[PDB]
Amino acid sequence: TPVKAGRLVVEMGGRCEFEEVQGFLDQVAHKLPFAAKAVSRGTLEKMRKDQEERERNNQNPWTFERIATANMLGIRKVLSPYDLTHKGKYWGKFYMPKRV
Amino acid sequence: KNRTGAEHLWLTRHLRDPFVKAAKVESYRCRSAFKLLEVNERHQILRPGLRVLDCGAAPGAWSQVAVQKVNAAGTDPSSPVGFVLGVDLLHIFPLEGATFLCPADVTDPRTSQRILEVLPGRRADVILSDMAPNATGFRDLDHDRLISLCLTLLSVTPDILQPGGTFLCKTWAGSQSRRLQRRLTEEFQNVRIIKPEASRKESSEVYFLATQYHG
RNA sequence: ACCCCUAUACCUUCUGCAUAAUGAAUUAACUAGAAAUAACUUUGCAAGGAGAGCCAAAGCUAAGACCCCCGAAACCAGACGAGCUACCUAAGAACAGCUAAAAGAGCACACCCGUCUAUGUAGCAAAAUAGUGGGAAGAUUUAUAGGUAGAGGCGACAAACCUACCGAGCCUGGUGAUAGCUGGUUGUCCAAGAUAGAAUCUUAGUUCAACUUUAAAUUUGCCCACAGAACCCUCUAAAUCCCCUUGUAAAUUUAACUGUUAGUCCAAAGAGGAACAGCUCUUUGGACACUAGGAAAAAACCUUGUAGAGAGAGUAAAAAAUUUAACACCCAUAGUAGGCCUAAAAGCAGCCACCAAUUAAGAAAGCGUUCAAGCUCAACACCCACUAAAAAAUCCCAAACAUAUA
RNA sequence: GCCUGUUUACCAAAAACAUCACCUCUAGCAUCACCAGUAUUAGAGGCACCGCCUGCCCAGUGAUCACUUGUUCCUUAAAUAGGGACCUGUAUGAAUGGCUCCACGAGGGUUCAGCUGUCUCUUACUUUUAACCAGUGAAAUUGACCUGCCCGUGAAGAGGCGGGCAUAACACAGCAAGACGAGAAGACCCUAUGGAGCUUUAAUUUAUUAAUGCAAACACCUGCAUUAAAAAUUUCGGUUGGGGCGACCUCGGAGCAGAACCCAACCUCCGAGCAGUACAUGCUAAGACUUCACCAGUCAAAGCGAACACUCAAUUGAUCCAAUAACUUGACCAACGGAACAAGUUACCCUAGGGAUAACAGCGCAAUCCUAUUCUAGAGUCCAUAUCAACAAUAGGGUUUACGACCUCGAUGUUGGAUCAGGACAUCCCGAUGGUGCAGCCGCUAUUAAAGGUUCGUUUGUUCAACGAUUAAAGUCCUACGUGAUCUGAGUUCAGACCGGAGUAAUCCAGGUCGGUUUCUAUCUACUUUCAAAUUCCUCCCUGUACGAAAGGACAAGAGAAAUAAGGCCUACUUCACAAAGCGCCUUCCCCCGUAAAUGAUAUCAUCUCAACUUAGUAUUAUACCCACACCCACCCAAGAACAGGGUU
Ligand SMILES: [Mg+2]
Ligand SMILES: [Mg+2]
Ligand SMILES: [Mg+2]
Ligand SMILES: [Mg+2]
Ligand SMILES: [Mg+2]
Ligand SMILES: [Mg+2]
Ligand SMILES: [Mg+2]
Ligand SMILES: [Mg+2]
Ligand SMILES: [Mg+2]
Ligand SMILES: [Mg+2]
Ligand SMILES: [Mg+2]
Ligand SMILES: [Mg+2]
Ligand SMILES: [Mg+2]
Ligand SMILES: [Mg+2]
Ligand SMILES: [Mg+2]
Ligand SMILES: [Mg+2]
Ligand SMILES: [Mg+2]
Ligand SMILES: [Mg+2]
Ligand SMILES: [Mg+2]
Ligand SMILES: [Mg+2]
Ligand SMILES: [Mg+2]
Ligand SMILES: [Mg+2]
Ligand SMILES: [Mg+2]
Ligand SMILES: [Mg+2]
Ligand SMILES: [Mg+2]
Ligand SMILES: [Mg+2]
Ligand SMILES: [Mg+2]
Ligand SMILES: [Mg+2]
Ligand SMILES: [Mg+2]
Ligand SMILES: [Mg+2]
Ligand SMILES: [Mg+2]
Ligand SMILES: [Mg+2]
Ligand SMILES: [Mg+2]
Ligand SMILES: [Mg+2]
Ligand SMILES: [Mg+2]
Ligand SMILES: [Mg+2]
Ligand SMILES: [Mg+2]
Ligand SMILES: [Mg+2]
Ligand SMILES: [Mg+2]
Ligand SMILES: [Mg+2]
Ligand SMILES: [Mg+2]
Ligand SMILES: [Mg+2]
Ligand SMILES: [Mg+2]
Ligand SMILES: [Mg+2]
Ligand SMILES: [Mg+2]
Ligand SMILES: [Mg+2]
Ligand SMILES: [Mg+2]
Ligand SMILES: [Mg+2]
Ligand SMILES: [Mg+2]
Ligand SMILES: [Mg+2]
Ligand SMILES: [Mg+2]
Ligand SMILES: [Mg+2]
Ligand SMILES: [Mg+2]
Ligand SMILES: [Mg+2]
Repeated sequence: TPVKAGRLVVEMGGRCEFEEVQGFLDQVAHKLPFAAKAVSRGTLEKMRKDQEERERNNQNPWTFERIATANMLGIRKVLSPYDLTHKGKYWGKFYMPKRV
Repeated sequence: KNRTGAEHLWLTRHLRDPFVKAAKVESYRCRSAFKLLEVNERHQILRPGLRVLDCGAAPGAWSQVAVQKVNAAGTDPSSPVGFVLGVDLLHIFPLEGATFLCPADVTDPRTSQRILEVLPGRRADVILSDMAPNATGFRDLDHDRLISLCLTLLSVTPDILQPGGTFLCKTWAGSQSRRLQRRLTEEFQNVRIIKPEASRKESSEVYFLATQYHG
């Protein structure tokens, strides 16, 4: 079965906190082929907010998105058409969370 | 790895051997079975309904040939049902239409008594011997040991073998072989020395076949 | 002179690449593009031209200007070969000694042959030498003369031998055989110049198209803006076609030829039984087979193209970063061994409830006992601080350096 | 294989051929073979002495003979089924198969005893060669060379390219690691509308020969036709590892270019080679499309004539030629742009080429395997972590991959051995440590360590396997099988031959077995006494101690004996003899670094410290050897190829 980045592989609920389940969930995440981590509702939201904040906060005048869309150095020559949508965050199957 | 010259020579010979290929094709346990086949093609030693004693039976390919020939398995309804008995100190894998008595040595009188008890009519029509002492690296010593084993088989023969019976035994060639032949000539009307094509040309192994036992 | 700095011999071949492979000791001499129709250029004459024939709805006459070299195994015809060898014919010759009832007998010379080893390998020798061997009165060996001849002879068949190279001799001729294959193809200078395919006894080739070159005629060519180009499958993007203006200068047609094409690598999208890498293949684009600079050397990555001289100048791409694991001190009575199942589970074999005393302890979160007994943790005081991997084979591989103003 | 004999002159002497004897087939005969012969003969063949076994499709029962049956006629429309005649002068069967056996063999295999330098393990001497002096004086080869090493790059692979390093220049003698070292000749795969030999049930023929018939002629000859034998000419399409069994080659549709057209080879699937309705499915003609060429193919306004240019995705075939008065018609030419008509086999092969050649041809990670780590389920009496480990993940190193979801078996300077080894550590032994389910001896596991070492024999069965005896251990790998211009088995692998299987055959096997030719005189690079440091086992002491209930049984320190290795030597012994040798004798020296602990901060305790620090700790080892230079007449030498060196009082 194929899995893309951002996909929730398994879900869990009930009368428990995140810390309780996190242990064994992280264990499973490590044993998965792709990069994975245990997330709560709160943690996922925090992650997304932090990414949004980093995008807004960035001091670098030059972003991948801006250059790619405008074809600023004739860069589309070395870029995929998919890179326009991916905005440089995704490279093959791998995903970079640290890229704005 | 670290194979020696002799090791590599043997291994190449074994891999290039057609008989091992034939054995794996024809579901024969060991190649030496083919030797018996060839003998049976020449002299017709095995017939349906005959009683077979096999000594040093393991891994049991000789027993396989025996049961096929003497119709011990009872595959052919027309052919009379025969009996095959195999004795070796090493454990033998179970075969249909054959019984294996292990662990036993033929030389031991107690084991001999057990064989006789299992055998119908307390006698055996044909005896086959394929056992050999572990090669010590000296032709003379191995020859003497195998001759001694064959002599003990011959000494225990009268109790088990019917008159006019057949006896096949494997021997390494040497000085004492002549003496053994003479002893066979003393007890059996017909004595033949057979080197099957299945037997390695480099090997000194040979088969004494003795027919029409008397006394 | 050398020391310094810069510099990967030449030719030819393979779809593309050279550094791979081919060819060259060197010198001199010799050694390789032959012709037409049709077109073009320059004359003559001109509805006619031409020194009978032939052509002609501006043509005709004349001239100029385009088409290589070496190489098979073969096939056929006519000769020449049996002084070697295969077999035969005629008339000859040779065979010591020893044992043998006496011989296609044995040992063993001469003689004939050539088993095995060594030597020799441009040798003594295009098959030998030394030793060791097989035979040695015979289906024996050998001299002389004769015979059988290539679509053939001859053969105790080894496809043997037929003048050192016989699955079909040799010589001459046909013959400058043929070769879609290999190799070669000789003054100087300039210019334009590269990868859609189709058919094929076809993929080592050729023909047509595409591209390329030249000359000529004429008008548009390229770049493009609104508008415009499908539903179904339930989904699908970068894009494409068409295209005024504009910025540009090229394009089409006509006449005449050749030559090139399984191109390679890089970026991207994909296809090959629902194979993320690799292989094979399609498409779009770039570079390479064209210069230079850079990335360590470097076809295909980056920078850069139109040619010369200069002991001037401004620039382009262009130098990898990174060093990582401490952790609490103190203290713990008791309703009861909470009830059921269990030999007994008593806080921790399992199920239900999860209250309750002190000031403050979960009917107990983790160990430990057959069960108990015990060591922690949460609990009260005390006020303390607590913030993640590596290896291989000749010998590591520039030297080095954290601190003067982009 | 009966034997003697013969065979590939020049890689095969054999199990191949021939051979006595036996067997099969053919022939009733003269003046050039057979043959001046005649069936006990002659020719063409098979098999291989002899000797012993192996022999009925002759018509069946019943008592030589009757009777249906077999074969032929007639009746019967013709048949069914009836009427007649014969089978009663004789027949043997296998170029069939097996079985021992005497003699023989440069045949292949095994073996007894001896024997010998084949070997353990090599040595000494002589001759040749050699080297030097004198004379004479070639060959292969050669782009030019002012011709180094390490690492890297160039899919491997560098003397020459990059980064390091090295480096006065010249002989002579050795060496064979490199110069994909040199010369031919190979072997493998592929290609050519290139050859040739052989075979046939390939195609085309019967000119030739023989026979027959019909003409002519009155048996022969000639012409025509038919039948055979013998040949002759020519070919053997394409895709699919390669081979067998298969499949495929043309047209239409989908995956399939997400949106003009075109374009996905190979593959995975589907389908087509028609049919039905008209009978104006008549004639003619603007403009267009087009399977990327051409050839083909497609749409169609208007008009004439009629009436009030069909459905379907493909549903198909050029030229020539043949039939036809014309109109038309003719290929499963399916290899579908189609030669008018042609197959196999070559290990006897040839030529022209291409490819491997030879260490790459598949180089930045999918599938699978191994190793280490992570994960903490589960084994281990309880107990993840003494030891082992499921599903997985990560890192490193191997192998495989584009379609017949068919059985294969591949590869083949491929791989053994000798000689000499260079290197790696992922350690088999020897050293030092930590843990233990470590009482001790043995072990299990991990860290550190590449200085040194790592045996001799033999295969009855075993799919990369054993067996015997040892050992301290008998390591795992890389080096173009490491190494064939140092040597040598086997395999690829063949020219001869046989067996099993295939094939009508020639011949083949992806099966087995026997026999079987690669030469080299070293031009260049590199190298040719680095040296001066050795390891290990066993025995004894401790000690029979510690330890342990016993059984059993250490470590340090020391002593003695050996084996090997390195370096020498000749007094004896032995090979021998002014000497060289081993089988003899002599000598042989330092450590290794992983951890175990003090004091002590960050973090006032503690804490071995990528804190400052202190010990085991040893650090740079060191010392040994060598070291003066006439004449360079000559002679001698324990010195030596030459040269050089030592002695000549
Ligand atoms: Mg053997
Ligand atoms: Mg040359
Ligand atoms: Mg003659
Ligand atoms: Mg002659
Ligand atoms: Mg004569
Ligand atoms: Mg004589
Ligand atoms: Mg004789
Ligand atoms: Mg003789
Ligand atoms: Mg002859
Ligand atoms: Mg032959
Ligand atoms: Mg032959
Ligand atoms: Mg000749
Ligand atoms: Mg030519
Ligand atoms: Mg130009
Ligand atoms: Mg064709
Ligand atoms: Mg072709
Ligand atoms: Mg061609
Ligand atoms: Mg326009
Ligand atoms: Mg390609
Ligand atoms: Mg507490
Ligand atoms: Mg013979
Ligand atoms: Mg003879
Ligand atoms: Mg002979
Ligand atoms: Mg001969
Ligand atoms: Mg020969
Ligand atoms: Mg020979
Ligand atoms: Mg024969
Ligand atoms: Mg012989
Ligand atoms: Mg010399
Ligand atoms: Mg000289
Ligand atoms: Mg010369
Ligand atoms: Mg190199
Ligand atoms: Mg260099
Ligand atoms: Mg030299
Ligand atoms: Mg070179
Ligand atoms: Mg041809
Ligand atoms: Mg021809
Ligand atoms: Mg067209
Ligand atoms: Mg096409
Ligand atoms: Mg109309
Ligand atoms: Mg065709
Ligand atoms: Mg075609
Ligand atoms: Mg077509
Ligand atoms: Mg052959
Ligand atoms: Mg090549
Ligand atoms: Mg080549
Ligand atoms: Mg457990
Ligand atoms: Mg390979
Ligand atoms: Mg070594
Ligand atoms: Mg290690
Ligand atoms: Mg190797
Ligand atoms: Mg070599
Ligand atoms: Mg021989
Ligand atoms: Mg001197």
